Amino acid sequence: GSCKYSFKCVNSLKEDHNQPLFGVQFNWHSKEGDPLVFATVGSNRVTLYECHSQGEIRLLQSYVDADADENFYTCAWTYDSNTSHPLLAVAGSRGIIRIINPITMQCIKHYVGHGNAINELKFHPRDPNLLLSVSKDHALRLWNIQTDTLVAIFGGVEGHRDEVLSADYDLLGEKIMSCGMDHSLKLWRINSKRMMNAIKESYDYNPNFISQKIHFPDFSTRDIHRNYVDCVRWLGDLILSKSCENAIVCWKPGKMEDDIDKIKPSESNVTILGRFDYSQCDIWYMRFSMDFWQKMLALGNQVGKLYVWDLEVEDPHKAKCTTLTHHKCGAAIRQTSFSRDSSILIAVCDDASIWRWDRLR
Amino acid sequence: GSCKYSFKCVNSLKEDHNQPLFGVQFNWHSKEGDPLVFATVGSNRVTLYECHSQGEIRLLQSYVDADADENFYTCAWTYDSNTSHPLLAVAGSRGIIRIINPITMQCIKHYVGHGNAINELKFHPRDPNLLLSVSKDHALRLWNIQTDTLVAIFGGVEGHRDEVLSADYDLLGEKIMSCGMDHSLKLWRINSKRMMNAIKESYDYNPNFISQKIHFPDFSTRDIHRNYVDCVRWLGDLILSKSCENAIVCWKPGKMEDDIDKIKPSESNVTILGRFDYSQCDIWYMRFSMDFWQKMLALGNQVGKLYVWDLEVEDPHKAKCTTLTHHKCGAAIRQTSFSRDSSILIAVCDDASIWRWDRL
Amino acid sequence: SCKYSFKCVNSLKEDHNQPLFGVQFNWHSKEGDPLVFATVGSNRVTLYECHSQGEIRLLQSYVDADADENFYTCAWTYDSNTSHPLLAVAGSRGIIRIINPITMQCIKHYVGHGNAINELKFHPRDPNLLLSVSKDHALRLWNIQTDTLVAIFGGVEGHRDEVLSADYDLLGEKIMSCGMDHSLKLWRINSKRMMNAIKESYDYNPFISQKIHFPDFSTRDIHRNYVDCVRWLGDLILSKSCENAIVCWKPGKMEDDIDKIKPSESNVTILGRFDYSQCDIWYMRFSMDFWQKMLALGNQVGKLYVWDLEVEDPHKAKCTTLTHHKCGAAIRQTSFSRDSSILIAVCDDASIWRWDRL
Amino acid sequence: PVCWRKRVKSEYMRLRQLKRFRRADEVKSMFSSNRQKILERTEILNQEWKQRRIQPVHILSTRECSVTSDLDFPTQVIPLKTLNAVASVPIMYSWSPLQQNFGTFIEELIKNYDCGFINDEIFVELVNALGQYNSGSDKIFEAISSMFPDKGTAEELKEKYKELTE
Amino acid sequence: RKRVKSEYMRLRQLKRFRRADEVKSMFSSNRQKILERTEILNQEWKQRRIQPVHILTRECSVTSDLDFPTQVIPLKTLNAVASVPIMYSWSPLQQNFTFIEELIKNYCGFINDEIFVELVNALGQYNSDKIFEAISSMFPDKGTAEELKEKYKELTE
Amino acid sequence: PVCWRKRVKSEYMRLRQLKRFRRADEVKSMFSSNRQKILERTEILNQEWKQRRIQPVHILTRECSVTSDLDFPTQVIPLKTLNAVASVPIMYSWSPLQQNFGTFIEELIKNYCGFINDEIFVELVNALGQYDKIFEAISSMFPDKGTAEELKEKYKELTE
Repeated sequence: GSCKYSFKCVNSLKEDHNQPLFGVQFNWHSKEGDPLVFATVGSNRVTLYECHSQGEIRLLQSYVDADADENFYTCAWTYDSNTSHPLLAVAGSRGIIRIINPITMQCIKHYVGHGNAINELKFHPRDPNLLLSVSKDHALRLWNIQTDTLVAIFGGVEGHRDEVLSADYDLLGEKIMSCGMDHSLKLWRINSKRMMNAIKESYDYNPNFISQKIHFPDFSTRDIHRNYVDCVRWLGDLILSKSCENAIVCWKPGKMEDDIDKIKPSESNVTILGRFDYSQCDIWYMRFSMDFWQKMLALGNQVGKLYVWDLEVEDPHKAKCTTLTHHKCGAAIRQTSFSRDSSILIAVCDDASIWRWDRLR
Repeated sequence: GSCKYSFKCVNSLKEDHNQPLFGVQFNWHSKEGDPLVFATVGSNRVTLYECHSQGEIRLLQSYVDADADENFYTCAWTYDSNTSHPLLAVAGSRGIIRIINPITMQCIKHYVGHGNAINELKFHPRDPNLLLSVSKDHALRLWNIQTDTLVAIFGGVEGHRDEVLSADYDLLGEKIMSCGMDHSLKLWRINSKRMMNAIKESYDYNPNFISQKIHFPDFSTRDIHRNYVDCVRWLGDLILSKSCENAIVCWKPGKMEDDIDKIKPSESNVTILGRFDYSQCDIWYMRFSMDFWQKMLALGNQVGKLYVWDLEVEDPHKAKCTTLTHHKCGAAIRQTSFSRDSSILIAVCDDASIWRWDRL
Repeated sequence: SCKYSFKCVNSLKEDHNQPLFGVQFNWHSKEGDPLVFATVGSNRVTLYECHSQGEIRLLQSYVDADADENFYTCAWTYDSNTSHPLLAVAGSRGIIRIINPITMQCIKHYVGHGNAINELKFHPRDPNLLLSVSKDHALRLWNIQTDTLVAIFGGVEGHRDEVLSADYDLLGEKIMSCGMDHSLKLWRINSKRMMNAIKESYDYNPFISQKIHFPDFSTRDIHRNYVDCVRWLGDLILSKSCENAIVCWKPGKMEDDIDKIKPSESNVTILGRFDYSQCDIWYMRFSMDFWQKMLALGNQVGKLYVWDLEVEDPHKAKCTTLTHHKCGAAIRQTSFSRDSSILIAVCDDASIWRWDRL
Repeated sequence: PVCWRKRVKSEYMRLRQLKRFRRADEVKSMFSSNRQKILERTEILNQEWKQRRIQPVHILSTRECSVTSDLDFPTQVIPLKTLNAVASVPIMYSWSPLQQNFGTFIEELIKNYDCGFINDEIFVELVNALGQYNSGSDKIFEAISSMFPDKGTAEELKEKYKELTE
Repeated sequence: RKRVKSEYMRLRQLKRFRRADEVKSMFSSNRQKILERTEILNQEWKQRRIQPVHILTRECSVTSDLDFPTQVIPLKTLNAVASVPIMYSWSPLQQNFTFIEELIKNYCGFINDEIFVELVNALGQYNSDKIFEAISSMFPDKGTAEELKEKYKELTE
Repeated sequence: PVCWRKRVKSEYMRLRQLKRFRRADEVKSMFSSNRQKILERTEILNQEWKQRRIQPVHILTRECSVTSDLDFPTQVIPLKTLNAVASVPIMYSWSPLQQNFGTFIEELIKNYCGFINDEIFVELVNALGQYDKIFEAISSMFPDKGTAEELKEKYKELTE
């Protein structure tokens, strides 16, 4: 039946470059009482905004890459444990990771390892120094940004056979699920003793380091989608993933009864629980999102419509979303982001516009 | 020489698919006092709207074809003699006809058989069960949607030699004029004894059926336009038809003195009365409209402007038209539709936008 | 900051939905008469009158009979015999038309050129002298009083590709052209050869056209791609290209006088650069006001940059950015009114934007 | 000389202008006689419409659709009814000088297909559930084979039921 | 060796400062050259009294985003520009070189037999062999003068 | 005849809907079991978040603008340019025996013969005359002008 979350559009902005904005991330690390700030990435630009009452969106900071042919695709927030400074990582076509310190307004760290473009960046949910990058070069990479070392390279003989498009840690940060253009979804456990020893020795390194080459994932499947898989996220111990077939598939490794932590790498079974159906999202690199509490699912389509599903109902795959639409919003929505308290939902588009949707209570 | 009709833009809608809307048709069968409703076709979607006071357009019903690759090009209203239900026929790129019943909200009939896509649907002005479908296969076909039979196929050795883009019955439903991509305009009479007996045997049919192929039209001409003809309508015993040359030509078969019903098929003469001139409408598949009383003629151009002519003036071909424009209306207008009382004029565009013009 | 600030008081849209390439205020208006400007786009010429409260009144508009014609530029002048204003327009098919807005008729045609005309300029001192720069690598100077072609600038050492722009100096003694061969070229028209050609252009009565093969200065070391706009800044040169900068330069060394520069001159001096962004597409022209105190250029995403040319270090000074949420089309040309009160911008979507100085 | 050539232009322009006037007068009467026919014929159509009383279209009640408006009017959302797919008829044609040559339940199986349409567990439950009706016991297996031919013929399903029940 | 590094940046800032001052005074000298010559043009402009432009079936429209209403004015069509029908010959010895227009605009087919006889009869009201030479001079496609004269005699009977 | 296939159609869909019910029940239970894992683990991360005190972000030659469709005015702030990243040049050689592989000259190439005039070359040597050893400094910093004693052949020639 009807979904319970309702939103009102209270503002819409437009950046002066008129190039597609691919990514948008709210800073979930801000303390209670500080204003909600989010970042957008598109073209060779990084922009930071501050949300206020009555739909007001204050523009705080903007950055340009010296390289005009740089094209940022994604970003991810984190913090410095020693200095309590928020940090923002950005990356894109040139395959270079940049860490920007909005407090000092400097760019503090560059990482230039990958063989090609970076498609997604994700920070470990328990260790703010461990940064995961998925790339066009068929591999994933786990960086320690406090020691400036590369902990592991997730790829090789049984890794992805084409571009890696997305990945996501589980809630407690024990395992990673990746996907890409080889139709596959692969599981990499980072709570194995090899990985656990690699992380700590990466912390113990000081110059007078070799990274751990993980060839075999702890699970793999091509049997969820029939095309490229361009976005994956964990839903507890189940998986949400999507392709160009106008559906988000909710599945789990193995048969219905199987524990995620006892799935052996040999597992040839998967179980489809259901599909979140929608329409007009068949172009590539359109990413869905969830709020912190993983109670809402948001996805934009290629003609400016914004779908929000309630994830807490008994049959989320059988319940209607609420479509958020505006007469002046017609450009493809590349990514959305909820504030930590789910009060605000921001959507960025291919025409460099920004749309603020405020939850009605 | 201003045009006496003037309109005000009172609403502008936009469907969520952002695909070109190719057809719009008011339901003229609605009885007096009932609200004015209209239908739009575009993408694989069909949508019924209701017009209300102060420019409000209520969204009533909407349908999607299960086939994701279907693209409806045209629609047409009719009614059921027995149940008094209005019916809506839709068709497009996949060459199938659907009859949708908005009272029960279900698709009650499929008609599959055309060689290819259907570019226009038209219903007989006296018989609600007689449906005309013109297609990419160079032919026209007349269906009896009561007994579900194909009455006749118009085309063949002297039919159209390329796609058929439009057709129209005369006011009393005695003849059909069709046009297409072969530069031709052909007249098919259905009040001949051969056709009237085909319509009768279609009705007296019960399975417990041969359709007649008409190879020769009762008139044909290529000497009106120099390119494809993409819209034709009757104006009494006269004909209005247009092409990409930015004019609607008003003409008639034979010479000036010749009666329409005495024209015999060998006629090599035509007579151009005048032309309704406009600008910036040189793309293909742009269709002009008329109200029920045939007092107004409306056509939209490819950059959002909407021309309206008063057909009842002394010199209709030499008279200024009313140009309806709006600052935020810049998409090609594919089709227009007057309400039966001609109080409202609806235009649908290539960006899935719907524009409401109320007369003053 | 920058000293001049503007307010967007109106936004129009012509019904053809075709790129408007040129806009020119009529600076020949006498003091007191309302400010009038003209636009060119598709096969259309349109004239407007600016008023109070942001109002812009539509006065006249013309369609070329030829549907394949595409006007690129226009230029105002006057008939000193009748003091009627005149507007010259040209474009894709390379024909110059002279429109009389008082008699609302096209009075003169000139069909000399080989291909399209990219820019039209009138002599600042002699209203009858019209300069056309064209796709056939040449500049032509016409005398529209006696309908004679005075000179053809180009040939053995002219431009080796399309000429995209040119400009008279303030007093009208010399011409500076630029084009797709990467090069800017100086053509002195105060030469005694050219002076005698202009005099006999008037003395002719029922013709000898002078072919100037060599310029009086040439450089290809300012920009590394097509130069698509050039304007004099006194004795200095302003010229841009697809590298997102208007470069202010001068022929010779720093102390070298412009009127002593020999054709042999192998040096140039680049004083500074007006830097902007997102203007790398071709045929985007910049403008100045009559008093040459402001510099305006629109970009391909709807933003309009205005510079103060009178400050200490203009090349190092910040500019005023005029941006509107509904303006995202490429601005093809701007135009100040004579008193610099109004700045008009035309865009690839047939839109017109009025900016009023505060 | 030149003077006759100017009167030729004079008299020709006059003769054509007269014939323009002649035909202009013709189409004016063509339009006026024609509108009288439109007037009477549309009145016939209208008098027939005033006899009928066709019912009005109503909005009478997981995919939806939305329509937005530039004006004061709110966004409208209504459910999207899906039109039933049209059946492709599998025509096959044979040609030879001598001759020429040419329900609900099986499409039920095809579209909610998530062994051969029926598995061993449901097959045994089906055989057992059908023993109530009826002494052949073969008529059951012949019918199950008739509707599920992919699982086997009648004698095959009988053998498999005995295998699975041992 | 780090004083070569700072003696160099010492010296290049010395010449960066000197050239910065050079263009500073270049712009200043140039500005007054602008100031003198623009007022030479402006005082020539004040001596002139140029007339103002005023408001004038094909129409045109200009819409506005703001509360100003749509404007409609007619669209004057500029007269068609004549394509000159050129010809050029070459030799080592040498190199050689309105009524008709609207006849073609309004279009054997030019003048038909019925209006041809009306044209001859009309011209005969002025006074006939000069008449046929004038007609063929105007309509050469219909035939030469003698052809036209028996063309008329054939149709008269 | 036709009655038997009537019976198996009804009995089949009876048994088929019973097993769709059963699988619908299992996915229902899977979601609700999974939901308590989400609830438990998201509050672990939420309690960890309440312990930290992260600083807030604050506002600001090239500028950027952000316009709004609504009544909010246009916002302008300066654009900070990010320092370029250097992908170092890597020359790698392979043998079945082997495998082979400060700021001032970066600034030297940016503000741009030999990188140094002869008018500033001799102004540089006399600037350092204040303080053979002199010209091995200049040539290692400015190699293109020549070697160390090409550079005092250099200075002897323009001095005279």
